[PDB]
Amino acid sequence: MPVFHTRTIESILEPVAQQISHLVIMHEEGEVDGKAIPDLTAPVSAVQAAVSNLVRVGKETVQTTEDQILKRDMPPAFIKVENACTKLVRAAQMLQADPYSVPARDYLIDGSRGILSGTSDLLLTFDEAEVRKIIRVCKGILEYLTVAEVVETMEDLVTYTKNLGPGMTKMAKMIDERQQELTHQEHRVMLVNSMNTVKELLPVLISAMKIFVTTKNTKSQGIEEALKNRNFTVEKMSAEINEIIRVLQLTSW
Amino acid sequence: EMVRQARILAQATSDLVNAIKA
Repeated sequence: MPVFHTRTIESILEPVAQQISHLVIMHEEGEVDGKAIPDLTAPVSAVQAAVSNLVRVGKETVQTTEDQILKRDMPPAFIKVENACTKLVRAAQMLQADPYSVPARDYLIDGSRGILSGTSDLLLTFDEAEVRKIIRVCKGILEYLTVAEVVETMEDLVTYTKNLGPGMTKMAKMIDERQQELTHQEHRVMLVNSMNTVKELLPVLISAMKIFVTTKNTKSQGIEEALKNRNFTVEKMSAEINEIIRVLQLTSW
Repeated sequence: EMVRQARILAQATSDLVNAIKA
C-alpha cells in the first residue's frame, strides 16, 4: 500500500494489500482480459455489507466522541470507501451482462484499491487518536517536572515523589507497549533509549532534591551543587520526553 | 478499535479479489 504503521494495522491489511498489488500487475499485464469473470454478485454483496457496517460504526464514533481532531479527519474515509463500493457494485452489474466487460475490470481494480486506501485511512485516524492519548500522559509528566524547583521541604519532596513515581510507571508502560507495535525499527530504538534515559535520571533527580531539601540552611556547597544537579536533570529528562513525543508522531516517507 | 469491522471488510475484499483471479 506500501508499509503499514503498526503491527496491528499490518495484521489487518497486509494480506489484502499484497493480493491487490498482484491484481494490479495482472491487470496492467492484461492477464484477466482473456477469460470470463464469474458472477461476483455474492462476493461484492459481502463487501457492500462490510462497507455499510464500517461506515455505520465510524459515523457513530464521529458523534459519540469528545475528540475534535478525530471528528474532522474520519469522515473523508467514509466518502472514499463509499466511492470504491459503487465501482464494485457497478462492475458486478456489468459482468452479469458481459463477463468480458473491460470497464468492469477497471472498476474492480480501482474499487479494491479504494477499499484498501479508505480502510487504511480510517485505521490510521484511530491510531493517531491513540497516540494523542499517550502524548497527554507525557505532557503531564513534563508539567510536573517544571514544579520540581518549588519543592523546598522533606514533606514537599515525599509528596512530589509519591505523585511523580506512578506517573512515570504509567508512561513507561505506554511507551513500552507502543514501541512493540511500531513497524519501523529505528523509531523503536529511539523510544526505548529515551525511556531508558528518563528512568535512569529519576533517582538522580530525587537525590539532588533530597540534598537541597535536607541541607538548604547549612549552607554547605552541596546546596549549590544540588540546585545545579536538579536543574540539569529536569532539563535532560524534559528533552528526552519531548523526543518521545516527537518520535510518537513520525511518519516515514 | 474498529478492528472487527476493518478485518471483516479486509477479508470480504480478499474473497472478492480471489474470485476475480480464479
